[PDB]
Amino acid sequence: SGAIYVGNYRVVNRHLATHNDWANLVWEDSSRDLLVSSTTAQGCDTIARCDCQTGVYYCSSRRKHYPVSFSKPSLIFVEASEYYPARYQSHLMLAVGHSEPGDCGGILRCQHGVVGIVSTGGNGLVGFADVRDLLWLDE
Ligand SMILES: CSc1ccccc1CC(=O)N1CCC[C@H](C(N)=O)C1
Ligand SMILES: [Zn+2]
Repeated sequence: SGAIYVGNYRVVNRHLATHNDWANLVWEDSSRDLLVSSTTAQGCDTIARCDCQTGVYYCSSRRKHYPVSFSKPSLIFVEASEYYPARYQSHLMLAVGHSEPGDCGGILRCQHGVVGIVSTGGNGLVGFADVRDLLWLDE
């Protein structure tokens, strides 16, 4: 679990979106595992606008933040699950690090701000859905 709050927006994993998120939908993309919904309050998270490949992520399954080197956003094959069939997920960044299913939503941050959220994992790897290209989150 975990979301990003920026202005009148709530950014969550699409596979964890609530009824409220769907009834207040702004944008969703299954291929990126993202869903953005509207909020009545003003979000204060800053989105990074950069091409950093190092940062820190929050891991709920260890209650700890971990420093990571992560790849550039790209199409990565993700195995079938209760939420999606086996497919390529786009805008995905991989790092070597611990993750478990309940970890989805934890924020990845660099010195410039919020980079993306935990979305995949398996075998000592963690995958982050990038949000830096979503320039409309600030306007
Ligand atoms: C942190 S997720 C994790 C971690 C360790 C092991 C297994 C997982 C589950 C995982 O990778 N997925 C299930 C939820 C939907 C994800 C997707 N974006 O398609 C894929
Ligand atoms: Zn950065």
